[PDB]
Amino acid sequence: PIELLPETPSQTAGPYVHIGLALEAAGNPTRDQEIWNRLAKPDAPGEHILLLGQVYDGNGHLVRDSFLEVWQADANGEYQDAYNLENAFNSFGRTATTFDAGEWTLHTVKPGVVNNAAGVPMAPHINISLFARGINIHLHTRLYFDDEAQANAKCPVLNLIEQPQRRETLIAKRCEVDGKTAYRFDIRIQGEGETVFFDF
Amino acid sequence: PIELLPETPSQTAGPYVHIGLALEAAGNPTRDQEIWNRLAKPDAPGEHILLLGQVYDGNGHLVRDSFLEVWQADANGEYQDAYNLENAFNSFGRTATTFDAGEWTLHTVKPGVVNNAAGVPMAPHINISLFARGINIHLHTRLYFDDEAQANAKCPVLNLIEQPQRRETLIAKRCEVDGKTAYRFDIRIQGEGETVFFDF
Amino acid sequence: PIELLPETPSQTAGPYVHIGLALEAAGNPTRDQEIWNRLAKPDAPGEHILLLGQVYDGNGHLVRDSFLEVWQADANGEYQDAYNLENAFNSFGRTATTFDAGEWTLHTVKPGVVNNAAGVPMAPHINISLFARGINIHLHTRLYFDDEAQANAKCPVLNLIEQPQRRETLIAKRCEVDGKTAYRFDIRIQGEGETVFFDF
Amino acid sequence: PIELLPETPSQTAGPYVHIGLALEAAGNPTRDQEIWNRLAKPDAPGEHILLLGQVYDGNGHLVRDSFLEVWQADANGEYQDAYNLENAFNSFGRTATTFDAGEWTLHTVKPGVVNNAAGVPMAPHINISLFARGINIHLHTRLYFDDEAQANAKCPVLNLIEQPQRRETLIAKRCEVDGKTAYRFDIRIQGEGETVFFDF
Amino acid sequence: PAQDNSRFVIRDRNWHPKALTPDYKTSIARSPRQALVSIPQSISETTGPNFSHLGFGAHDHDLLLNFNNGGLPIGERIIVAGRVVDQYGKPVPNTLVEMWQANAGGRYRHKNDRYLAPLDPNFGGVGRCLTDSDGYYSFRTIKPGPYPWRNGPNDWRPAHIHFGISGPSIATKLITQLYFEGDPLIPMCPIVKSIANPEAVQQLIAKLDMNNANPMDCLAYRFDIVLRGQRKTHFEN
Amino acid sequence: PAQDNSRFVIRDRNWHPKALTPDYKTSIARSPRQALVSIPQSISETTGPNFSHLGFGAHDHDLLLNFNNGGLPIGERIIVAGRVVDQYGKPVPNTLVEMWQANAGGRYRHKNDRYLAPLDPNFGGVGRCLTDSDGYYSFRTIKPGPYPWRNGPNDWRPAHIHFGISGPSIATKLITQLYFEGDPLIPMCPIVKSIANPEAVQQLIAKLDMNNANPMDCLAYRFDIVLRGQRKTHFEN
Amino acid sequence: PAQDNSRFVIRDRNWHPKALTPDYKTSIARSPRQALVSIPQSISETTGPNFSHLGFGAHDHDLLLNFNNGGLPIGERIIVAGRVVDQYGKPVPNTLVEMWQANAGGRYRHKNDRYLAPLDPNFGGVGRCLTDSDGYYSFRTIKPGPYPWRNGPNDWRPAHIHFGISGPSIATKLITQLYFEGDPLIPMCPIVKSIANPEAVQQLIAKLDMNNANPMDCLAYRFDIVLRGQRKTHFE
Ligand SMILES: Oc1ccc(F)cc1O
Ligand SMILES: Oc1ccc(F)cc1O
Ligand SMILES: Oc1ccc(F)cc1O
Ligand SMILES: Oc1ccc(F)cc1O
Ligand SMILES: Oc1ccc(F)cc1O
Ligand SMILES: Oc1ccc(F)cc1O
Ligand SMILES: Oc1ccc(F)cc1O
Ligand SMILES: Oc1ccc(F)cc1O
Ligand SMILES: Oc1ccc(F)cc1O
Ligand SMILES: Oc1ccc(F)cc1O
Ligand SMILES: Oc1ccc(F)cc1O
Ligand SMILES: Oc1ccc(F)cc1O
Ligand SMILES: Oc1ccc(F)cc1O
Ligand SMILES: Oc1ccc(F)cc1O
Ligand SMILES: Oc1ccc(F)cc1O
Ligand SMILES: Oc1ccc(F)cc1O
Ligand SMILES: Oc1ccc(F)cc1O
Ligand SMILES: [Cl-]
Ligand SMILES: [Fe+3]
Ligand SMILES: [Fe+3]
Ligand SMILES: [Fe+3]
Ligand SMILES: [Fe+3]
Repeated sequence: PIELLPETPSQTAGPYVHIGLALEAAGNPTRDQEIWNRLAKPDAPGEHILLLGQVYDGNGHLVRDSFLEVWQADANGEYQDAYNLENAFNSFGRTATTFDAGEWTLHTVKPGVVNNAAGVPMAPHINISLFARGINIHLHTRLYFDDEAQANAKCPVLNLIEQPQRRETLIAKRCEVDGKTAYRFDIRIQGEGETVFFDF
Repeated sequence: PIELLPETPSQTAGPYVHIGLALEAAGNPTRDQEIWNRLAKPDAPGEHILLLGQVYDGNGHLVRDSFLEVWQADANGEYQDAYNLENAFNSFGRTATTFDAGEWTLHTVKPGVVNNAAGVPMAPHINISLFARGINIHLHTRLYFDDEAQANAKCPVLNLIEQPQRRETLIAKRCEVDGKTAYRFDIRIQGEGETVFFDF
Repeated sequence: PIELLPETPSQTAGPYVHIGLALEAAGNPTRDQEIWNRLAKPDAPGEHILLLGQVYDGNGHLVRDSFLEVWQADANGEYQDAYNLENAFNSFGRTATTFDAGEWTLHTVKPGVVNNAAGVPMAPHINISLFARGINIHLHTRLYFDDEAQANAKCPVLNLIEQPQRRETLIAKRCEVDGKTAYRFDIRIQGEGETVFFDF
Repeated sequence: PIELLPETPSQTAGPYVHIGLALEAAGNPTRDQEIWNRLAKPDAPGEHILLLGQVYDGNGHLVRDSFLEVWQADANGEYQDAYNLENAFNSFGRTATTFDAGEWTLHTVKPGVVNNAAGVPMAPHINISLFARGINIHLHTRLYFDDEAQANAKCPVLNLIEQPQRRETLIAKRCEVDGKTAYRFDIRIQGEGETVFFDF
Repeated sequence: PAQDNSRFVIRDRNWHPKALTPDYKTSIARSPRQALVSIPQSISETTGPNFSHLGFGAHDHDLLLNFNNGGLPIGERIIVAGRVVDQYGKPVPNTLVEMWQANAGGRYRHKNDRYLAPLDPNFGGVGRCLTDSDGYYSFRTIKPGPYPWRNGPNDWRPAHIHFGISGPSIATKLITQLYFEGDPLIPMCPIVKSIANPEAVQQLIAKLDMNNANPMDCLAYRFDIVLRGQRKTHFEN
Repeated sequence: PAQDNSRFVIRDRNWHPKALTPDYKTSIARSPRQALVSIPQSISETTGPNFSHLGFGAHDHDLLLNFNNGGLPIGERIIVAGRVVDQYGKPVPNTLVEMWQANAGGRYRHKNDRYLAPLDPNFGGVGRCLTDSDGYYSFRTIKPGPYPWRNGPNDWRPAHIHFGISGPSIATKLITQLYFEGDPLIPMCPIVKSIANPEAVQQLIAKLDMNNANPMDCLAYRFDIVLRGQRKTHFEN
Repeated sequence: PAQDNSRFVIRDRNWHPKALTPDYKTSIARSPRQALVSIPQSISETTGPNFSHLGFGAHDHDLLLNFNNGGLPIGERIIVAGRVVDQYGKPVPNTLVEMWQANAGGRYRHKNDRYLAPLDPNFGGVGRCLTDSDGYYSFRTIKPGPYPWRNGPNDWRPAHIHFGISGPSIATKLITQLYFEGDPLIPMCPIVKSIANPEAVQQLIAKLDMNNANPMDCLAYRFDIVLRGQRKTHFE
């Protein structure tokens, strides 16, 4: 058969990933422009939300050195790829778990609906890539919202997960964090309640 | 050493096993004569019983596409190998899980006692082979009966299972289905309560 | 792919073929029973006919050392494989060209119609195999009759010859030889008027 | 020495070439636009002519499944390469032998004179490529005109054919078809009168 | 009734595929995590059904004719034939061989197949027959197409026919798959590669068999099947 | 109008099949017995049609849709794609590629095909397209079946698609056939073996191309075509 | 207005390291035990951030100058350069390449690194740059030292630089590690050996590149990166 050039193989991001990609968390000085966890300035259109979560290993223990990259549509369901700290909204961001509590946070707006390649609407989602020491190739998942039940039930991506019990792992839980609308999204890498991870 | 011809290697029966071996269940027309799940004509000697069960994967989810082959003695402890739809009793049958409920059923008689090769009586049992999508080589097990406790405790095959807790996995539970004597035999392929599987 | 044992390869019958297969023509004594050119005794049912012919090479010259084997149905269209000099009719015979004139002769009856494997009637024919010095593997042909025009036109074997001009090469010419009904069938191995040869 | 990439090797066009390149002739529907045998609209400049011919194999039998491609200058000696069904004239066309009669036809104009690479005028000619079942690589030839004898005698391409007798094979015979000026160009692939075929 | 009169050579479970083969994703949750428990052969294991008295239809072995809805199936006409023998080389006569497959485009006639390649109105995809007195079986069918499946994001099964063979006992019963000589999908398939030993995979590849073809009609493939060796008991008790 | 602006590398007629290849029986009477006459390239040979202004239908390259009589064809859905280049490696843009083939069962939609395998009411078997500015072409089709033919008494063509390619001149025009990776019929075919050099035959074998497949939809094969090298004239006259 | 206008060749997850590679001990509890769920590509997967207008400092790619606290870092001065292409051999222009590494003695400037080799007051260990219009990137740095880690009882990472590459979409984003030609630690490392195919490991080994060296100044290493092949959609 036809064989292309092989892809460069992945390796773990390792325990000191933050020195390269999350400078503050390493205990180091930062540069003038950094890619981080506030996707929306206060003036961006849409419902402003806080997202937060913790990451668990197969023994139920916190992964305190996790690094997450996120990619989401704006409130109108359009992806904004022109990354610029001047923008009211960026579709891309990064966050990391703090070493004491293990919690990551993201400040963004709730994404609008985007259609899949066949023209079928997907439920509102945030695309997540998870990196960490011990993770040899990053894990892809999606964060959906528990207040979008009607949309979630019809999502052509959620419906590719064979078991409804497993679909539940991708639904973030609405709450309030010091007065602001928030959603909690825990990831369990392994074992009971294991989060669905995707290949594409 | 002496090497014989190698056996042809097994492969999974696959999700569409029914089109070859359970035609009705595939949604298809059947042929004049099919090998299926009623082992006993109404006037066959012995105690008429219904067997039923569900099959679970390692996540506790129903295996809705499993296919079972059974082999049992008749009520007089004789194996009837000359398969014929006109027989009062066939020692062989086939069944499959329904896709909705994941439940298989078998109509038969309680088998009589047969001796092992050393002349030691075995407890009444049905030999089962389990096939399915995801199962690369079929799994062998035995169904024994919870109302044969005295015989079960002395069975030379049950006694080869080192742990009593594991022996319990092979004991079907007497119950009633539409008022008729029945035994339920659930199979757990993996994990807690994993059913004993044999090699011979 | 699957490969069987290879067939023993052919070789030319060579110039002295008659010592083995045509003892009289070599100038040698014959044995008590020989296979030769009179397929029918006078009492055999059917139309008694003489067949004769000459064999030509690619330069138009007589092949004087040709050996022919023939196989034909009896008058009722049945092949008689039990060869016996006592029989009124044998389906099999041998002949050879004389070294001075180059002519072979056969005494037989006109064969009846036989159906091909699809049940379609073939025109009356004699199957011929031609051997000689210089012929590395024997050549297969058929002799049909010019007084069977209606049948010949419908023969499923003749119709596999793409060109009508080439079909004409297999039609023997009715004549009379000292008072008896005869047919002449010349074979041209090569060149102008080249006789159709078959593979099967 | 220097070796370039090898050319993809030719194969026979095969008996069913018409389904790809002569759709009507296969017995099939045609597409909106097809490349076929009318090179000139009625008002194209020059002398309108019909070309026709038959193709013979080495046994003198018609090749009923042959396919021809033609390339000729227009009346002013210009090659019109921008193929378009709306052109007054196309220098390119295709034709095929009818299966009944084995005859191909082309409607065109008499081509004007074009010079060879050394500036020497060539006699008026049509370039022909012949394809068919049994022809492993197409055969190139040229059709010249019998009423251009003075030009033909001086043609630097005809003069590369060593024997005058062979040059005669490339000269089409003026005739009339339904009262209209025509030239007949029969091709003999093999044997007596074998048509000259070119390599370039 | 059946008698315990023989023993069957122990299976090589490193020649067969293992249960847990994670590139075949569905195997992960459908494989045991405890060891198989070995038991001696008894009459329960060394006997099994014989199907000599099963009523076969005239066309049960001929998939060209056994789903006839007004015409012939579209696709590559083939005979699939071979011999069933045991590991000692002895023929296995009067044994049940069953087969099932997709149509020429890789579509199965099953309500759970969501591949959108069309059904063939004259093709069903099931056959059965009983080996003759010398161990030989024969089917006529069309060559199945490959088809895509939701394992990895671009996984395709090679063209294959599923087979089930009863043999003389429940100890010999086998389900397997036949693949076709030269198919470039074979080395890429995680189900094929559930078999760790490439020499074992070679045993599942049917060979083009020109000698068994019907000219101007159909090609042929040969697929021989080897069941566990059967021997008499000796020196027991 | 066209100009003489280039020369084309001379063909290797020992790489191509020779005319007389007697195992391919029809070649015996349809091969010349006189030598080809070599002639220098002139404008007559170094020019040819360009088909940029030919009107192509929307589905001309898509055999799944271009003979639509109520449904999809039955058979193995495939993309056949590749690049047309010359012997110097330069792409051949805006060139006509035509193809024709049998259906999934080896039946051609032609009144002279007497093979009794059925026609597919939704399959025609013809496509065309024009290479893009970088030399690439693409068709979508079903994989054709092998089929039997009256050469020897049990001869079968491997699965194949016939191709015609115009190129920049009548000197470059080529008809050939594409065969499929691994097909065991390839080494057995007297038409394939009209090509004496096995390395040349390898150039006609399309390779499975998983990177170009559409998951859950269709497979893909790659077939690159090399036409005669084109160079500028130099030092002439 | 990011548009879905391409597809990315499916990853070979037998070329990449598998998740569960137990000799790399931390992978045991941080690897899934359920299969990944395959999904078709949509605009969500086939788009991603473009960093053309991220504001890069003058020395962001130069680790010899970007942590200047009174002088030059101690260690082997090297240029690390290469081309980012996709599997079809097409350059990947204007893409973000980030890197991080230990100092010459194997010490990271991170609060969690308890290896007792000293920090270098003039070395930070982070760089970034955008590939040029032809897919090329270049950094200047010092060669990192190997360092010991608590896996087995005497395990040492080969000298390495961590790399992150964005590429045209979230489907192409990759984190990997660069190793150095000839380092005898490479075949002994359980992280390297998370990659089962030794030919894949070879793709991570940077080659000494004397042609790119500055005489009397610094050596150079070449590290080319291959991202997933990108093609246009067809027949969808
Ligand atoms: O279809 C579903 C989607 C999300 C979920 F949590 C459960 C479902 O059954
Ligand atoms: O010997 C036993 C047999 C069956 C069972 F369930 C438990 C036992 O201890
Ligand atoms: O069909 C034919 C049969 C015999 C013959 F001589 C000529 C024919 O055209
Ligand atoms: O020079 C010639 C040209 C054409 C032809 F037919 C004969 C010739 O001698
Ligand atoms: O428990 C198990 C774990 C891994 C394996 F390969 C087989 C097992 O039975
Ligand atoms: O006594 C036995 C116990 C277990 C086994 F697998 C074989 C035996 O012969
Ligand atoms: O007694 C036996 C002999 C051979 C064998 F394979 C199994 C047995 O239980
Ligand atoms: O998406 C498709 C996949 C296979 C097929 F036959 C038709 C389709 O529309
Ligand atoms: O286990 C295997 C089996 C067949 C093959 F081609 C490759 C494998 O790795
Ligand atoms: O006349 C010929 C004879 C044999 C051959 F191979 C080629 C010829 O041109
Ligand atoms: O003058 C020529 C004559 C014949 C040929 F093939 C090439 C030439 O250049
Ligand atoms: O002048 C020429 C140069 C090269 C070539 F291949 C043919 C020619 O006629
Ligand atoms: O003889 C036959 C050959 C091929 C076919 F499809 C049908 C037939 O009846
Ligand atoms: O000429 C040949 C070409 C291909 C092949 F496989 C065998 C041959 O003899
Ligand atoms: O559950 C698993 C078990 C073993 C393995 F290699 C991968 C798995 O996902
Ligand atoms: O329909 C699909 C489902 C899963 C996948 F990975 C790809 C598909 O095209
Ligand atoms: O439509 C697709 C095409 C190629 C691919 F790799 C993934 C897709 O979802
Ligand atoms: Cl410091
Ligand atoms: Fe590190
Ligand atoms: Fe299947
Ligand atoms: Fe001799
Ligand atoms: Fe063909």
